[PDB]
Amino acid sequence: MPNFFIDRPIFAWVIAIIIMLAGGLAILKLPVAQYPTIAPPAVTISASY
Amino acid sequence: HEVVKTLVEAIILVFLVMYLFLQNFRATLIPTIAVPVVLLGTFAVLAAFGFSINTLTMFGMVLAIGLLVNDAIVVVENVERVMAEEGLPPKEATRKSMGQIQGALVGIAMVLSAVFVPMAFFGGSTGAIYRQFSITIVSAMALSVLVALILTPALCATMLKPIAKGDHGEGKKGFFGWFNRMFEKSTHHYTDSVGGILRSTGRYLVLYLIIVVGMAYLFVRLPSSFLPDEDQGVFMTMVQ
Amino acid sequence: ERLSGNQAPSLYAISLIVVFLCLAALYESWSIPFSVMLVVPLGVIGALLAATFRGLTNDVYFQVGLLTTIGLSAKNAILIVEFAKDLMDKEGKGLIEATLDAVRMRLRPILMTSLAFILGVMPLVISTGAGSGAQNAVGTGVMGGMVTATVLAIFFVPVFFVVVRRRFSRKNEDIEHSH
Ligand SMILES: CCCCCCCCCCCCO[C@@H]1O[C@H](CO)[C@@H](O[C@H]2O[C@H](CO)[C@@H](O)[C@H](O)[C@H]2O)[C@H](O)[C@H]1O
Ligand SMILES: CCCCCCCCCCCCO[C@@H]1O[C@H](CO)[C@@H](O[C@H]2O[C@H](CO)[C@@H](O)[C@H](O)[C@H]2O)[C@H](O)[C@H]1O
Repeated sequence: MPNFFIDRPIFAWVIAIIIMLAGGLAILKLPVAQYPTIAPPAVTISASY
Repeated sequence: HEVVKTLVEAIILVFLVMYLFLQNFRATLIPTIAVPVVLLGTFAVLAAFGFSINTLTMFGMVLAIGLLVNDAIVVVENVERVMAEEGLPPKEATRKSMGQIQGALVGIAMVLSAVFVPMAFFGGSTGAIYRQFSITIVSAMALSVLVALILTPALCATMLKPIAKGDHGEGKKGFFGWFNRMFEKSTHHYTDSVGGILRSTGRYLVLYLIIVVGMAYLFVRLPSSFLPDEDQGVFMTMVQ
Repeated sequence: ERLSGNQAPSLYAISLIVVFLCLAALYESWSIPFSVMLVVPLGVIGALLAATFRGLTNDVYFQVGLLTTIGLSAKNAILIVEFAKDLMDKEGKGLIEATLDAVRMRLRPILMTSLAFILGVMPLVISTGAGSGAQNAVGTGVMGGMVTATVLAIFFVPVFFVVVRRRFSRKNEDIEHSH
């Protein structure tokens, strides 16, 4: 494989470019937060008398 | 069901056009077989992806056929041309016909899927429409490459009747011998035509530019919509 | 709608960019992929001509059908160019000689493909009956696109290839070398 791309520098560049632009697009659409969901979820029952 | 019907007709029209060039029932069967295998495989993939049979997936099946049939003919015909040139028997003729183009097949399907994959990522409510279609086509292209690596080569090695060295079938009988003797039509007349448009070349480039312009013209002036209204054999009337 | 916006331009831009990158890998070249991509208008002109002079609209069925024509015409263009290049590499053959030699051998398989498909999709353009609207819409664009693509590209692809190789030199070629 290394011998393959040593002779095919361009093919190597396209693989790297496609990976990058794939990631670039990913960044435009990714949610941002401090944390993902890390809290266990809770359910509260409320009642009044 | 109406789309299923045109799908079956498309296959039969392909089978007739295959039979016109390759003039062996044995040989035109090869590409024709590939279609049902790839398409039925695609339905299975559709199930894998949790898709449904709908107008867009069905139109995928139909439009895929040109792509699939191309995969089959590429392999079959490249064998045809290895035999009439080196008088080799079917089993060897396809063995290095495949050894010399199996990379191309994989490669090309890869660049072609670039045409459809980004469209899978169309977003919104109207997004699933474009995505169903892209996955169908790309799935079919994948299977078609699989089929072109597995079944088609096998079918070429066991179904293709031998061709002698130099044979071009220019004297069969009646029409078929006519079309072949006349397939060099302008395989010669055309390539002398191409050789002519190369000497100049200067203003064949200018023609292209008007085409790009007329294209730009026609395109901006053509209105856009989503999905057409259909006659569903029913309608309603409001009274207020 | 106020969610909608415009996906079209960018997605097809991404598409054109990834296609160019793929072609570059295929031929190991930044320039030669242009000879294959310049074929895109040739099929779009048919799709426009077809839909235009049949009162059709630019809708979902127009867009998907065009993708198909572009794919199938890209594929025919690639096969010509693959063989024109492999004859300048595994063989010594000069440009013009290896262009025609590749065109000859690929003329048959091209017309086989295009006609068999153009004709196979005609039951769609000729369709009457239920869902005929979508069958007519998707059908006519592909047929017009394929016809224009398939007659034009047959002459333009050889022109694309030689013109491109003679702007991105090497300054050695055009006489057939020795392996
Ligand atoms: C070129 C060959 C490959 C391409 C062919 C693709 C055409 C397939 C599209 C058919 C559309 C699907 O239509 C589907 O038909 C089958 C068969 O009647 C129905 O199936 C029904 O009958 C069959 C057999 O009688 C029962 O086994 C099944 O339990 C029942 O649900 C499905 O409920 C229906 O949804
Ligand atoms: C490199 C291979 C691929 C190259 C392909 C290049 C040609 C592709 C041309 C496809 C046609 C694009 O045409 C474009 O379609 C989009 C659909 O999102 C239309 O979008 C329009 O209609 C939709 C209908 O629901 C509305 O929601 C949207 O708000 C509106 O802008 C644009 O008005 C049109 O300009």
